[PDB]
Amino acid sequence: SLYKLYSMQRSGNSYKVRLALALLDAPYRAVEVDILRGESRTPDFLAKNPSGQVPLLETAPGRYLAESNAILWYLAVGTSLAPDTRMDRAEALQWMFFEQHALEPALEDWLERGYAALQVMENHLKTNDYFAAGQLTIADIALYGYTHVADQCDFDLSTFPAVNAWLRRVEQTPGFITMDWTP
Amino acid sequence: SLYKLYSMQRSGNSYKVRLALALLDAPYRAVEVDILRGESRTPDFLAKNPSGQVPLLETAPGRYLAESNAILWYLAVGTSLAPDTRMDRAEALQWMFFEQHALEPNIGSAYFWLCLVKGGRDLQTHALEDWLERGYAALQVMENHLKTNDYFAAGQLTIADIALYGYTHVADQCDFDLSTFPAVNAWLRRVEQTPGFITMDWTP
Repeated sequence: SLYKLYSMQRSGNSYKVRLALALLDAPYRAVEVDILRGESRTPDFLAKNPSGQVPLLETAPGRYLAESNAILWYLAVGTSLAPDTRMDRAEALQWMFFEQHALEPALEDWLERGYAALQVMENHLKTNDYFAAGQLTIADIALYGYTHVADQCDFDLSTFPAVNAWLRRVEQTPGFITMDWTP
Repeated sequence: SLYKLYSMQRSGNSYKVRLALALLDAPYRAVEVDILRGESRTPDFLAKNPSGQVPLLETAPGRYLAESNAILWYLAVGTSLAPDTRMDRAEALQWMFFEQHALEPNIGSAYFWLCLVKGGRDLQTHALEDWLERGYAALQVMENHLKTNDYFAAGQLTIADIALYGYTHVADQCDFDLSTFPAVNAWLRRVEQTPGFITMDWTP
């Protein structure tokens, strides 16, 4: 369309972006990138993103945006997934930055750190239905990405009922797609 | 004055926000919070941020914004540290999100443990060579970019530079050797020569 998204199916960060696109009903051309093989290591891919990371959003002819949270912000500007005021927007960024150091993956520290992140999320959701601005934003979608993978990959979340009720809210949003959905 | 910042003097995250406030010439009132003496974990503090996070920016009375990089964004909207186009703004955030998963966890932990926590090297001997390994891979992403760019986003000084500056500037003090990264080092000096620049030891 314009948007070409370089994406990997079973990647939390890539799913975030596909989920936002679906909730936005934004048309895009999708390009599957096989890491756990070689495809994000190639010179041609490194020509687009030096860090060799997926997802990657081609925003202009040969102009690319990396970092899923940044891509989410980009795609949400002026839409229903960005809140209205400067403070509410910052509040969404706050939870997105949190997700980026607290949930995004020395294996103990990450599992322990994620569990404590889960408690922080739980505590907030006790009194709030959504992470920021009292509505669904890109902050809920960012956080959904990996909390979902945990959910969908056997992790015991039974002690986090507020998180579980929030996950259901997201899934019940019109346009929601699961991580193994394809067009 | 306009804002209240809860800040730790020797914290790199806190210093990011102080640097932005100096560069913006923004009037504010500092409240010192010492992480190392458990001071963010008291009832009174947990009341404003339930996660013990410093820095914290009070906007409204009893409304606190956490996360140094979200604070930076908030302070910069409508300022010369914010770029113009939608794409340039998103690139600034791109680099700040990069700082969040690539610098903070490696160069920042290195800084915290090796420079800030008394006898902390011995506490983290297992973590070190990853911090180094992963921090150098980040500095390289930065070097490679700074080859054809003077600033991280939009061709100008933005909050992305300030965010990256926070830990980048203390790396050589914490077991990184920056001699192999001239573009990085030229960038640090460029940031330091911005009018209104303050160092991490400058007091409000």
